[PDB]
Amino acid sequence: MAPLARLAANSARLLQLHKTVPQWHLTDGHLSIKRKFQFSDFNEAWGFMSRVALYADKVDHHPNWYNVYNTVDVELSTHDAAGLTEKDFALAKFMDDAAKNFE
Amino acid sequence: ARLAANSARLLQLHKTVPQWHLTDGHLSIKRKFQFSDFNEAWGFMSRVALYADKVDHHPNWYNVYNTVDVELSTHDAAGLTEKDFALAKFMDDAAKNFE
Amino acid sequence: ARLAANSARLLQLHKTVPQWHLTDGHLSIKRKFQFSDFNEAWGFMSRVALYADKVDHHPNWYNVYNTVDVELSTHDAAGLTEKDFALAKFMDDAAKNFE
Amino acid sequence: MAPLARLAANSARLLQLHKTVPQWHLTDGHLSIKRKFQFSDFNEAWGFMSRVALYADKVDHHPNWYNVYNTVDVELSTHDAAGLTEKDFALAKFMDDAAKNFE
Ligand code: NA
Ligand code: NA
Repeated sequence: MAPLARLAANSARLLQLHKTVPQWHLTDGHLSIKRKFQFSDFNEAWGFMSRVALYADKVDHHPNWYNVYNTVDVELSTHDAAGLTEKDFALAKFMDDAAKNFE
Repeated sequence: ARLAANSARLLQLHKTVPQWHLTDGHLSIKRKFQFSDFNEAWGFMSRVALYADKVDHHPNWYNVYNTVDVELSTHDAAGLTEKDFALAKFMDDAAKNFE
Repeated sequence: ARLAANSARLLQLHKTVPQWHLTDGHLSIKRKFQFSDFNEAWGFMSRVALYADKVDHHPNWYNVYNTVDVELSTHDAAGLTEKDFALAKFMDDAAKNFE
Repeated sequence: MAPLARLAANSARLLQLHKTVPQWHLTDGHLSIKRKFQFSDFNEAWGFMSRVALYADKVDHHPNWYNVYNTVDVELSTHDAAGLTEKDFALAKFMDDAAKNFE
């Protein structure tokens, strides 16, 4: 009984958004997106995470992320939709753009 | 040095961080921290990040909004060392500011 | 709206953040925060940074190791607004965790 | 009665170090170095500061820095030397490298 509508698996809109974040992987049923970010060291990873934290609390949409030294393993979904929404893709895009500074 | 499962030093160190739990084989210690919101959780993580890079010993941590699920072990030791317990203690002290 | 010097609303808001001082012309409010070390100071600043970008209202702050010298004013108002006092209050509450 | 030796003004070594951080300005008497960093917004500035904070506490050498939204105005010196030391230039270099990710 999720109160929000999720993007349907394979919907034209979901695919349109996924095109903007091509390094992310759609999970089974298209209920989330995943990306594992890799950096040189923790100092870089933390600089990346710090920007994402500011964005996440601004838009009130937070990553499920696992950091181990120089890697940040991320899964995004909207709990209140039981699946993906526009907000997940917007967060993924911000994260992609923040990570680009390190490549 | 790697701390052997149930070793005197391991058991002694564990008493200093009693809210942590030993995992199978005593290969790591775990604690899940809970805060009021992400803002608090991030303030906590920020202090830990500074400490971690200072001592060059890093947590395996999973953050979801107001929770931080932490597992500590020494990567090149294939188990626990003094550094894990020192990190746990710092984390405990950092979290106490939010109680 | 810009709060006029000595205005009823300004004086009322100032009572909520009594450790801050009004500057000349009541153009800004100031407080210098002191912590035990940089690690604490940074934990404090980190929470404030999240809040600042959330509400889109930012401190003028000077950090030297364990001290954070802060002046708040609303850049496009040429004086103080409600947002400055709201930011001051958040900062006060964040600092209290280190007392 | 500073317990540490400072780099003398115009010393060959001071100049050798300054060459590595050319966007920094030597102040009067060569007692400090200054640089004002500019970013697109606070989110970027914070990502920059976050990396520098980690470095600073690792080496126990901290910037005197003033942040206003997207700008970070920095002055570096070693109090215990009453002037510049190798540590100031090392910090400046780290900061330069962290800022380069945003240009
Ligand atoms: Na979520
Ligand atoms: Na200094």
